[PDB]
Amino acid sequence: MKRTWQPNRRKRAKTHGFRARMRTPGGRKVLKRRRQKGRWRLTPAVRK
Amino acid sequence: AVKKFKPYTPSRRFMTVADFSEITKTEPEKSLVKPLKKTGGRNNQGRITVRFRGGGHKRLYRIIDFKRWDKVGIPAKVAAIEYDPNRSARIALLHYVDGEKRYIIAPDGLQVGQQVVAGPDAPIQVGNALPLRFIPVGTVVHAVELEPKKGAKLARAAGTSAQIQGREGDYVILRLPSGELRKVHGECYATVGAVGNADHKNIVLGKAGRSRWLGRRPHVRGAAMNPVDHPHGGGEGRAPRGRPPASPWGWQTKGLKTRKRRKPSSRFIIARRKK
RNA sequence: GAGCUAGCCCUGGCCAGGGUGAAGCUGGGGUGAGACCCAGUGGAGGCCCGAACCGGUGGGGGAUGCAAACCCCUCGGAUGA
RNA sequence: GAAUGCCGGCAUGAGUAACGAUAAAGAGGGUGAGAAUCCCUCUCGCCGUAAGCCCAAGGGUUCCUACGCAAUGGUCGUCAGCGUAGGGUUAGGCGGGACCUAAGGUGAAGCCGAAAGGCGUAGCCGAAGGGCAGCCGGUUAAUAUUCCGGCCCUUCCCGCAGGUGCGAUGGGGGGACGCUCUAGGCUAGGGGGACCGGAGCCAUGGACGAGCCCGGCCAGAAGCGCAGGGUGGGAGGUAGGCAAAUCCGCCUCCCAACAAGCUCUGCGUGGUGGGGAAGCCCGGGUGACAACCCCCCGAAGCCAGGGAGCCAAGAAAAGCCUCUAAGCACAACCUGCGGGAACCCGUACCGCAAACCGACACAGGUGGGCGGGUGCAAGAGCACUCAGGCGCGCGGGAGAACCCUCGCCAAGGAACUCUGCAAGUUGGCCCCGUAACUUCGGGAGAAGGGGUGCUCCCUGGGGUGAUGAGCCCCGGGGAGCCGCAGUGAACAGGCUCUGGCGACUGUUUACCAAAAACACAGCUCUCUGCGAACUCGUAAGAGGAGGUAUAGGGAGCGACGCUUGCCCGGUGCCGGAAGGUCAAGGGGAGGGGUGCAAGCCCCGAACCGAAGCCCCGGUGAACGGCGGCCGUAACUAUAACGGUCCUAAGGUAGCGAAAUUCCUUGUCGGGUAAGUUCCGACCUGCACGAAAAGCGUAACGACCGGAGCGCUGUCUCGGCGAGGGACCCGGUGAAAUUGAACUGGCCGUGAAGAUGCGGCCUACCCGUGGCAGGACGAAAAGACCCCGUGGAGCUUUACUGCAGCC
RNA sequence: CGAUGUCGGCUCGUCGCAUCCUGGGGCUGAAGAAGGUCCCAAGGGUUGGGCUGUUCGCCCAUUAAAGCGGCACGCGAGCUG
RNA sequence: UGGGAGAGGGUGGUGGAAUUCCCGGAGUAGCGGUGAAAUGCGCAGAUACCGGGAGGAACGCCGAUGGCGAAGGCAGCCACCUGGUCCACCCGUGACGCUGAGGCGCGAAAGCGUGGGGAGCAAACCGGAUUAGAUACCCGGGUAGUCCACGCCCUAAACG
RNA sequence: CCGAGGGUAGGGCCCGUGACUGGGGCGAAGUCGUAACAAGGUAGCUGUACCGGAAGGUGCGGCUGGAU
Ligand SMILES: [Mg+2]
Ligand SMILES: [Mg+2]
Ligand SMILES: [Mg+2]
Ligand SMILES: [Mg+2]
Ligand SMILES: [Mg+2]
Ligand SMILES: [Mg+2]
Ligand SMILES: [Mg+2]
Ligand SMILES: [Mg+2]
Ligand SMILES: [Mg+2]
Ligand SMILES: [Mg+2]
Ligand SMILES: [Mg+2]
Ligand SMILES: [Mg+2]
Ligand SMILES: [Mg+2]
Ligand SMILES: [Mg+2]
Ligand SMILES: [Mg+2]
Ligand SMILES: [Mg+2]
Ligand SMILES: [Mg+2]
Ligand SMILES: [Mg+2]
Ligand SMILES: [Mg+2]
Ligand SMILES: [Mg+2]
Ligand SMILES: [Mg+2]
Ligand SMILES: [Mg+2]
Ligand SMILES: [Mg+2]
Ligand SMILES: [Mg+2]
Ligand SMILES: [Mg+2]
Ligand SMILES: [Mg+2]
Ligand SMILES: [Mg+2]
Ligand SMILES: [Mg+2]
Ligand SMILES: [Mg+2]
Ligand SMILES: [Mg+2]
Ligand SMILES: [Mg+2]
Ligand SMILES: [Mg+2]
Ligand SMILES: [Mg+2]
Ligand SMILES: [Mg+2]
Ligand SMILES: [Mg+2]
Ligand SMILES: [Mg+2]
Ligand SMILES: [Mg+2]
Ligand SMILES: [Mg+2]
Ligand SMILES: [Mg+2]
Ligand SMILES: [Mg+2]
Ligand SMILES: [Mg+2]
Ligand SMILES: [Mg+2]
Ligand SMILES: [Mg+2]
Ligand SMILES: [Mg+2]
Ligand SMILES: [Mg+2]
Ligand SMILES: [Mg+2]
Ligand SMILES: [Mg+2]
Ligand SMILES: [Mg+2]
Ligand SMILES: [Mg+2]
Ligand SMILES: [Mg+2]
Ligand SMILES: [Mg+2]
Ligand SMILES: [Mg+2]
Ligand SMILES: [Mg+2]
Ligand SMILES: [Mg+2]
Ligand SMILES: [Mg+2]
Ligand SMILES: [Mg+2]
Ligand SMILES: [Mg+2]
Ligand SMILES: [Mg+2]
Ligand SMILES: [Mg+2]
Ligand SMILES: [Mg+2]
Ligand SMILES: [Mg+2]
Ligand SMILES: [Mg+2]
Ligand SMILES: [Mg+2]
Ligand SMILES: [Mg+2]
Ligand SMILES: [Mg+2]
Ligand SMILES: [Mg+2]
Ligand SMILES: [Mg+2]
Ligand SMILES: [Mg+2]
Ligand SMILES: [Mg+2]
Ligand SMILES: [Mg+2]
Ligand SMILES: [Mg+2]
Ligand SMILES: [Mg+2]
Ligand SMILES: [Mg+2]
Ligand SMILES: [Mg+2]
Ligand SMILES: [Mg+2]
Ligand SMILES: [Mg+2]
Ligand SMILES: [Mg+2]
Ligand SMILES: [Mg+2]
Ligand SMILES: [Mg+2]
Ligand SMILES: [Mg+2]
Ligand SMILES: [Mg+2]
Ligand SMILES: [Mg+2]
Ligand SMILES: [Mg+2]
Ligand SMILES: [Mg+2]
Ligand SMILES: [Mg+2]
Ligand SMILES: [Mg+2]
Ligand SMILES: [Mg+2]
Ligand SMILES: [Mg+2]
Ligand SMILES: [Mg+2]
Ligand SMILES: [Mg+2]
Ligand SMILES: [Mg+2]
Ligand SMILES: [Mg+2]
Ligand SMILES: [Mg+2]
Ligand SMILES: [Mg+2]
Ligand SMILES: [Mg+2]
Ligand SMILES: [Mg+2]
Ligand SMILES: [Mg+2]
Ligand SMILES: [Mg+2]
Ligand SMILES: [Mg+2]
Ligand SMILES: [Mg+2]
Ligand SMILES: [Mg+2]
Ligand SMILES: [Mg+2]
Ligand SMILES: [Mg+2]
Ligand SMILES: [Mg+2]
Ligand SMILES: [Mg+2]
Ligand SMILES: [Mg+2]
Ligand SMILES: [Mg+2]
Ligand SMILES: [Mg+2]
Ligand SMILES: [Mg+2]
Ligand SMILES: [Mg+2]
Ligand SMILES: [Mg+2]
Ligand SMILES: [Mg+2]
Ligand SMILES: [Mg+2]
Ligand SMILES: [Mg+2]
Ligand SMILES: [Mg+2]
Ligand SMILES: [Mg+2]
Ligand SMILES: [Mg+2]
Ligand SMILES: [Mg+2]
Ligand SMILES: [Mg+2]
Ligand SMILES: [Mg+2]
Ligand SMILES: [Mg+2]
Ligand SMILES: [Mg+2]
Ligand SMILES: [Mg+2]
Ligand SMILES: [Mg+2]
Ligand SMILES: [Mg+2]
Ligand SMILES: [Mg+2]
Ligand SMILES: [Mg+2]
Ligand SMILES: [Mg+2]
Ligand SMILES: [Mg+2]
Ligand SMILES: [Mg+2]
Ligand SMILES: [Mg+2]
Ligand SMILES: [Mg+2]
Ligand SMILES: [Mg+2]
Ligand SMILES: [Mg+2]
Ligand SMILES: [Mg+2]
Ligand SMILES: [Mg+2]
Ligand SMILES: [Mg+2]
Ligand SMILES: [Mg+2]
Ligand SMILES: [Mg+2]
Ligand SMILES: [Mg+2]
Ligand SMILES: [Mg+2]
Ligand SMILES: [Mg+2]
Ligand SMILES: [Mg+2]
Ligand SMILES: [Mg+2]
Ligand SMILES: [Mg+2]
Ligand SMILES: [Mg+2]
Ligand SMILES: [Mg+2]
Ligand SMILES: [Mg+2]
Ligand SMILES: [Mg+2]
Ligand SMILES: [Mg+2]
Ligand SMILES: [Mg+2]
Ligand SMILES: [Mg+2]
Ligand SMILES: [Mg+2]
Ligand SMILES: [Mg+2]
Ligand SMILES: [Mg+2]
Ligand SMILES: [Mg+2]
Ligand SMILES: [Mg+2]
Ligand SMILES: [Mg+2]
Ligand SMILES: [Mg+2]
Ligand SMILES: [Mg+2]
Ligand SMILES: [Mg+2]
Ligand SMILES: [Mg+2]
Ligand SMILES: [Mg+2]
Ligand SMILES: [Mg+2]
Ligand SMILES: [Mg+2]
Ligand SMILES: [Mg+2]
Ligand SMILES: [Mg+2]
Ligand SMILES: [Mg+2]
Ligand SMILES: [Mg+2]
Ligand SMILES: [Mg+2]
Ligand SMILES: [Mg+2]
Ligand SMILES: [Mg+2]
Ligand SMILES: [Mg+2]
Ligand SMILES: [Mg+2]
Ligand SMILES: [Mg+2]
Ligand SMILES: [Mg+2]
Ligand SMILES: [Mg+2]
Ligand SMILES: [Mg+2]
Ligand SMILES: [Mg+2]
Ligand SMILES: [Mg+2]
Ligand SMILES: [Mg+2]
Ligand SMILES: [Mg+2]
Ligand SMILES: [Mg+2]
Ligand SMILES: [Mg+2]
Ligand SMILES: [Mg+2]
Ligand SMILES: [Mg+2]
Ligand SMILES: [Mg+2]
Ligand SMILES: [Mg+2]
Ligand SMILES: [Mg+2]
Ligand SMILES: [Mg+2]
Ligand SMILES: [Mg+2]
Ligand SMILES: [Mg+2]
Ligand SMILES: [Mg+2]
Ligand SMILES: [Mg+2]
Ligand SMILES: [Mg+2]
Ligand SMILES: [Mg+2]
Ligand SMILES: [Mg+2]
Ligand SMILES: [Mg+2]
Ligand SMILES: [Mg+2]
Ligand SMILES: [Mg+2]
Ligand SMILES: [Mg+2]
Ligand SMILES: [Mg+2]
Ligand SMILES: [Mg+2]
Ligand SMILES: [Mg+2]
Ligand SMILES: [Mg+2]
Ligand SMILES: [Mg+2]
Ligand SMILES: [Mg+2]
Ligand SMILES: [Mg+2]
Ligand SMILES: [Mg+2]
Ligand SMILES: [Mg+2]
Ligand SMILES: [Mg+2]
Ligand SMILES: [Mg+2]
Ligand SMILES: [Mg+2]
Ligand SMILES: [Mg+2]
Ligand SMILES: [Mg+2]
Ligand SMILES: [Mg+2]
Ligand SMILES: [Mg+2]
Ligand SMILES: [Mg+2]
Ligand SMILES: [Mg+2]
Ligand SMILES: [Mg+2]
Ligand SMILES: [Mg+2]
Ligand SMILES: [Mg+2]
Ligand SMILES: [Mg+2]
Ligand SMILES: [Mg+2]
Ligand SMILES: [Mg+2]
Ligand SMILES: [Mg+2]
Ligand SMILES: [Mg+2]
Ligand SMILES: [Mg+2]
Ligand SMILES: [Mg+2]
Ligand SMILES: [Mg+2]
Ligand SMILES: [Mg+2]
Ligand SMILES: [Mg+2]
Ligand SMILES: [Mg+2]
Ligand SMILES: [Mg+2]
Ligand SMILES: [Mg+2]
Ligand SMILES: [Mg+2]
Ligand SMILES: [Mg+2]
Ligand SMILES: [Mg+2]
Ligand SMILES: [Mg+2]
Ligand SMILES: [Mg+2]
Ligand SMILES: [Mg+2]
Ligand SMILES: [Mg+2]
Ligand SMILES: [Mg+2]
Ligand SMILES: [Mg+2]
Ligand SMILES: [Mg+2]
Ligand SMILES: [Mg+2]
Ligand SMILES: [Mg+2]
Ligand SMILES: [Mg+2]
Ligand SMILES: [Mg+2]
Ligand SMILES: [Mg+2]
Ligand SMILES: [Mg+2]
Ligand SMILES: [Mg+2]
Ligand SMILES: [Mg+2]
Ligand SMILES: [Mg+2]
Ligand SMILES: [Mg+2]
Ligand SMILES: [Mg+2]
Ligand SMILES: [Mg+2]
Ligand SMILES: [Mg+2]
Ligand SMILES: [Mg+2]
Ligand SMILES: [Mg+2]
Ligand SMILES: [Mg+2]
Ligand SMILES: [Mg+2]
Ligand SMILES: [Mg+2]
Ligand SMILES: [Mg+2]
Ligand SMILES: [Mg+2]
């Protein structure tokens, strides 16, 4: 059938992108946490 | 005269459509339409706050001249009678001798080719807008302001009317379409005549489709739901209400009066409504 | 988290083909005028048959599957909610 | 040493199942260490509204080439979407940006919120919508509307010439719009040609032919030609388009109005630039100076912003035009010409799939365009085929049971069975004909029949053209021919009668329920006078609605027809300016503490004191409720009739052994050989009943019953046959499970059902194909049941709070 | 209770005998035929249908007869459901 | 041709009396009702009186034993639209007439549908009385409906 | 070819009969009430509507075939 993952570059960056995270308090804490843990990537890779 | 159809489908059996015998112009006035933005019953938080809304035909909003005290003593001609999908009434297009063009909602008996006028001096004739204090007692009237200069507010649905019962001070006594008696200020404007298209109540939507066309999504009985959804939820099988009939939200839907008791317009409601 | 799913909003798109043949219209009849009658034209419809498309009724298979819901035969809707 | 322990390692099942659509293969010749699997050829089969082609999204080098075969590939591998390396994506015109706005988002003004933050007009952002300038061919191993050739065009700058009141975010016009149906004329595409060009071919009995086979075009600037769209012209007045305004809007007059005039498109032609087959011979070359013409069909695309009808009434903004304001009229704009200038990003390749979503090269999912011919009424259906693309990444045998998918069947014909489940029957078309009932539409494809091929002959209309021929779409008549049989293959209804339930088309438990459930028009009650009620939110603010009682919220009922009875005592709701009860507060008889005293401090009775409750009313399509015993008629039986107890009132109409009836398969009737079901009745209704509606109701239904016809492998009752498996050989090689096992039967015994204990019987060791009685077989720490002072959803006149409202 | 799948059916049997039939008998209110009752006897046999989910039961038409029980109310790693 | 009478019909308008209701004042222990009662209503201020307002229907006197119409039937007043009818004059046509199966139209009340309306009245229904009972007559309430529009129904002691 | 007739399917008319149900007629001495005939103790009849064990009652409109 139709599965759950239907990639969509515009959707990916607009929902999980760096700018979507920076806007909201909970977004920044995300970026702060993943920085504290040391993630190589702070948001999903999406081609644009 | 509302039109019937032969029973050549189950739904055509009872379905009735308006006569449209009064419409003279079949496309609107481009200078007087806006995009009427459909909500779907969703507020600015995006929440369904009014239920069972959405999905109806696309519409343009016809700007309607609900003041008319803009243009005192300027005669306008009735150039057309047009279909408006935003209200039950029909609308009339006014070419003012000014050159200015406006829509008013069309009273009953109004004819393309005649002339209307707004102001304290206007003849007491169908389509003229006057302050309330100058309209003679007893004349039916529509498009009635409720507070001076705040815009026509009452008797704007098709077929409806208001009647000037008496005078008292700076106030006139109106029998609104609901049969209540209220005080409205005399400087409030009102328009001579009832609203046209009374046959509107006699329309039979004939099938569920036309309801969906009007933006009316299917209403679900509370009895049919589950208790997490509604006071009438559940039961094994069908079930009487088994408690005072309640809305989805708890309050009692039978009888329970709901107007504010301390509302300042109480000093101006003379009598609650009828039937 | 609404890239699944539910509903709505904005903007686009899709619906082979055949069948039935509403109103109206014209003529003709009828009449005091009407109603109504007949033929033709007309092409209405949550109309009819049926692909695409949308479904998922019955049965069989499948059952460490081709598949964590599939396959085959059958069947429902297919201009409309 | 056990924790269904944790991490790892390695066993068992086992050389077992399997190796992923039953579209299918065979051979020759290559290559190489090695070949069913790579390359080439010939033959065969498969898709062909796809299984071919072109976009989009997503993927991100996977593309092309050389070089490879450890791993990946379900086998093999010399091959590869794999490994190493090199190469490869070229734009003013294609798409996107330097343009436009949509929902939405954001957000100077502003508003609100303990903080975080929430709002919000403008404006900004935001696209597959609007706007905008490139078509044809050639070329690379791989990019091409991008490179190149040919012919076109756009904007910016600057110059020149001519013209003009120039000038904009300002004003206006325009952009600018639905649905069904649709004309005229074209184009896309297709069919035929006895005409035109072509390498040839003559077979196996005939044919040297009006024979066969192939092909007969594409793009094109201005002019012109055909077809369309858009479009009044002038004048005077003018108070409106938030300044202005010759524009626009409004009024008056002459004028031009099926016209035309102008302009804008499509189509054709068009200098010119290309293309060009089979076949033959190494993608090449030839063919070839290739020819490139005629007739027909003909779009759903184009002209287009076309026409008509309809109701549910069908975006915005920019471009573009027009108007003027500051300004400036040495400027500026317009037209024409010339030169110059013209940026960023994407472009490989896959793309119904082995490259995307599904952990897999996974029978699943994925939006748009093109989708050729013949025949079958039509069609994108079906069969077969073109172009093109494939044979599905294990094979070779054998020809058991059994399994799946499939074909047939003597006689019977539902006897099968929970049920004709399933499978038959029927099957398109044309014609004849067609019932109850009905809301007059329908029921209807009702039912049931006849026809259907081919040849010859005679003919009616329609389309093109010309009014003829030809082509072409519908027919009609007559005489015939063949077969078992002419929708000869493929696609393509079984019918009926009768109940129940729901009016109907719709909707639903994604992944066990499609239903009688939801919904539905329609009916009623109730709330709401607008800063509405109601909803969401702390609020601001939103929705409601830019709506106004013919409207909007809530609730039940559920088309329609005929209907909808009695009870307001209780609960609710509604009304009630009295009475009663009632908090804070007021009031202050009177006491209390303390101080030498003024004082300070405390307690405090009467009485005034809202809402709510009490009380008085109303109210049922508000929550609900609608009796018991005894007796009585001149056969009996039974009670129209009476007696009395109780109630707030004792169930009306209609219906009833029912989707409800317990006794129950009630009784009687019909159907049947036989009928716990069915239908029709009766009425002692355990326990129908009137908008949780009551009784009906045409039509509808993948709903649930009962009967009949047809026809059958469902059955008596099975038989044979087909292929895919199972089986055997070569290759790859899992799984749950598993205390260890050297694991028989009986009768006993044992924690009460023993391979394992006792006694007896039986039994050489080890396999293979099979079947399932046991291993209280396996997967699952029973979901039933109970227990836990475990949990959660839900309820209410349980308790206690809180939101909200008063 | 870290699961012993539960009605009925179908399929496949097998066992018991307190015997439905068939075979041998005694007694009889056994004349014959035909029965009744009891004794021996498990070898074999013990049908097809309508109703119901039914086991059962009732019925139809037959029959030599239309036996009754056990086998985890035999039998779902055999099917149905 | 010229006149006359008439509630003949249709539409729109509009006048006053009375009833109920609402509002203000004023006023108090009962009103109402019957054969007598009671239900009912009234100190939460009724009845009785004054002023005010809304709404409906029906039109007193005139009114008659009258008029009109085909019958059903039609009654405040105004205007519009329209039928019949009668009379005078003796002008016109020249038997054009009578009836009338069928057909068509009209047709009290009640009733039916869809809107509206709703004062008073009132089937049904409820209550109080009466009675052996009283599903009645009598009393207090009261829903259709009576009324408007359109469309049905087509009955009658539709009678002279 | 026509053709008695036979078969298949679907209609229309008629008759008989059917559990049960609807009223109707008639039947020496049943039960209930008293509706009508007098003002029949509510004048009565009437068309219609609703209602009630039954006769009847009530509403509406009409008739006199009504009385004083
Ligand atoms: Mg899905
Ligand atoms: Mg996944
Ligand atoms: Mg998707
Ligand atoms: Mg995207
Ligand atoms: Mg995108
Ligand atoms: Mg997106
Ligand atoms: Mg973002
Ligand atoms: Mg976001
Ligand atoms: Mg911070
Ligand atoms: Mg890093
Ligand atoms: Mg990571
Ligand atoms: Mg992140
Ligand atoms: Mg209709
Ligand atoms: Mg009709
Ligand atoms: Mg109209
Ligand atoms: Mg605009
Ligand atoms: Mg809005
Ligand atoms: Mg918003
Ligand atoms: Mg938001
Ligand atoms: Mg949110
Ligand atoms: Mg709501
Ligand atoms: Mg909504
Ligand atoms: Mg309108
Ligand atoms: Mg409205
Ligand atoms: Mg006011
Ligand atoms: Mg309505
Ligand atoms: Mg609408
Ligand atoms: Mg509903
Ligand atoms: Mg429910
Ligand atoms: Mg439920
Ligand atoms: Mg919830
Ligand atoms: Mg809750
Ligand atoms: Mg609740
Ligand atoms: Mg409930
Ligand atoms: Mg339920
Ligand atoms: Mg129940
Ligand atoms: Mg329920
Ligand atoms: Mg109820
Ligand atoms: Mg209850
Ligand atoms: Mg409640
Ligand atoms: Mg509330
Ligand atoms: Mg009111
Ligand atoms: Mg989130
Ligand atoms: Mg669309
Ligand atoms: Mg379609
Ligand atoms: Mg037809
Ligand atoms: Mg026709
Ligand atoms: Mg027409
Ligand atoms: Mg349809
Ligand atoms: Mg059909
Ligand atoms: Mg299925
Ligand atoms: Mg089947
Ligand atoms: Mg499964
Ligand atoms: Mg499938
Ligand atoms: Mg199929
Ligand atoms: Mg449908
Ligand atoms: Mg269909
Ligand atoms: Mg269709
Ligand atoms: Mg739609
Ligand atoms: Mg231990
Ligand atoms: Mg553990
Ligand atoms: Mg361990
Ligand atoms: Mg472990
Ligand atoms: Mg582990
Ligand atoms: Mg391990
Ligand atoms: Mg390790
Ligand atoms: Mg290992
Ligand atoms: Mg091994
Ligand atoms: Mg094995
Ligand atoms: Mg396996
Ligand atoms: Mg195998
Ligand atoms: Mg497999
Ligand atoms: Mg297949
Ligand atoms: Mg197959
Ligand atoms: Mg070969
Ligand atoms: Mg081979
Ligand atoms: Mg190989
Ligand atoms: Mg090899
Ligand atoms: Mg192969
Ligand atoms: Mg090869
Ligand atoms: Mg060969
Ligand atoms: Mg094809
Ligand atoms: Mg990938
Ligand atoms: Mg390898
Ligand atoms: Mg290898
Ligand atoms: Mg290597
Ligand atoms: Mg491998
Ligand atoms: Mg390998
Ligand atoms: Mg594989
Ligand atoms: Mg090699
Ligand atoms: Mg490349
Ligand atoms: Mg170019
Ligand atoms: Mg720049
Ligand atoms: Mg913060
Ligand atoms: Mg954005
Ligand atoms: Mg933008
Ligand atoms: Mg765009
Ligand atoms: Mg472009
Ligand atoms: Mg070009
Ligand atoms: Mg090209
Ligand atoms: Mg090269
Ligand atoms: Mg110059
Ligand atoms: Mg100029
Ligand atoms: Mg200018
Ligand atoms: Mg426009
Ligand atoms: Mg617009
Ligand atoms: Mg558009
Ligand atoms: Mg429409
Ligand atoms: Mg062309
Ligand atoms: Mg063709
Ligand atoms: Mg050309
Ligand atoms: Mg001028
Ligand atoms: Mg001016
Ligand atoms: Mg050459
Ligand atoms: Mg199309
Ligand atoms: Mg167009
Ligand atoms: Mg906008
Ligand atoms: Mg100046
Ligand atoms: Mg100058
Ligand atoms: Mg730049
Ligand atoms: Mg490219
Ligand atoms: Mg596919
Ligand atoms: Mg591929
Ligand atoms: Mg492909
Ligand atoms: Mg892959
Ligand atoms: Mg594969
Ligand atoms: Mg695949
Ligand atoms: Mg072709
Ligand atoms: Mg066909
Ligand atoms: Mg294959
Ligand atoms: Mg395939
Ligand atoms: Mg394979
Ligand atoms: Mg073998
Ligand atoms: Mg044969
Ligand atoms: Mg057979
Ligand atoms: Mg048979
Ligand atoms: Mg037969
Ligand atoms: Mg049967
Ligand atoms: Mg079943
Ligand atoms: Mg068949
Ligand atoms: Mg067929
Ligand atoms: Mg029949
Ligand atoms: Mg018929
Ligand atoms: Mg029938
Ligand atoms: Mg019927
Ligand atoms: Mg009919
Ligand atoms: Mg037929
Ligand atoms: Mg032949
Ligand atoms: Mg069919
Ligand atoms: Mg249904
Ligand atoms: Mg249902
Ligand atoms: Mg119904
Ligand atoms: Mg329904
Ligand atoms: Mg489900
Ligand atoms: Mg489920
Ligand atoms: Mg699930
Ligand atoms: Mg299912
Ligand atoms: Mg269900
Ligand atoms: Mg269904
Ligand atoms: Mg449902
Ligand atoms: Mg429902
Ligand atoms: Mg209804
Ligand atoms: Mg109502
Ligand atoms: Mg709230
Ligand atoms: Mg706060
Ligand atoms: Mg709004
Ligand atoms: Mg219904
Ligand atoms: Mg319901
Ligand atoms: Mg009560
Ligand atoms: Mg009460
Ligand atoms: Mg009460
Ligand atoms: Mg109080
Ligand atoms: Mg109760
Ligand atoms: Mg109860
Ligand atoms: Mg009743
Ligand atoms: Mg029963
Ligand atoms: Mg019964
Ligand atoms: Mg029965
Ligand atoms: Mg029943
Ligand atoms: Mg019951
Ligand atoms: Mg029973
Ligand atoms: Mg029985
Ligand atoms: Mg019988
Ligand atoms: Mg029955
Ligand atoms: Mg009985
Ligand atoms: Mg119920
Ligand atoms: Mg009820
Ligand atoms: Mg029924
Ligand atoms: Mg029915
Ligand atoms: Mg029916
Ligand atoms: Mg259905
Ligand atoms: Mg169904
Ligand atoms: Mg059945
Ligand atoms: Mg049957
Ligand atoms: Mg049969
Ligand atoms: Mg068989
Ligand atoms: Mg075989
Ligand atoms: Mg061997
Ligand atoms: Mg091997
Ligand atoms: Mg391997
Ligand atoms: Mg051991
Ligand atoms: Mg051992
Ligand atoms: Mg052993
Ligand atoms: Mg052994
Ligand atoms: Mg024991
Ligand atoms: Mg034992
Ligand atoms: Mg042993
Ligand atoms: Mg031992
Ligand atoms: Mg021992
Ligand atoms: Mg032993
Ligand atoms: Mg032993
Ligand atoms: Mg032994
Ligand atoms: Mg073996
Ligand atoms: Mg085996
Ligand atoms: Mg076993
Ligand atoms: Mg077994
Ligand atoms: Mg076992
Ligand atoms: Mg065990
Ligand atoms: Mg077992
Ligand atoms: Mg186990
Ligand atoms: Mg499990
Ligand atoms: Mg556990
Ligand atoms: Mg546990
Ligand atoms: Mg447990
Ligand atoms: Mg468990
Ligand atoms: Mg227990
Ligand atoms: Mg406790
Ligand atoms: Mg305890
Ligand atoms: Mg607990
Ligand atoms: Mg809890
Ligand atoms: Mg257990
Ligand atoms: Mg276990
Ligand atoms: Mg277990
Ligand atoms: Mg069987
Ligand atoms: Mg013997
Ligand atoms: Mg004897
Ligand atoms: Mg003897
Ligand atoms: Mg024996
Ligand atoms: Mg049985
Ligand atoms: Mg049993
Ligand atoms: Mg039984
Ligand atoms: Mg015998
Ligand atoms: Mg016998
Ligand atoms: Mg037994
Ligand atoms: Mg036992
Ligand atoms: Mg037992
Ligand atoms: Mg038992
Ligand atoms: Mg099983
Ligand atoms: Mg079983
Ligand atoms: Mg087992
Ligand atoms: Mg007092
Ligand atoms: Mg009123
Ligand atoms: Mg004379
Ligand atoms: Mg009448
Ligand atoms: Mg009447
Ligand atoms: Mg009483
Ligand atoms: Mg007495
Ligand atoms: Mg004959
Ligand atoms: Mg014969
Ligand atoms: Mg006596
Ligand atoms: Mg009487
Ligand atoms: Mg009497
Ligand atoms: Mg009398
Ligand atoms: Mg009397
Ligand atoms: Mg009465």
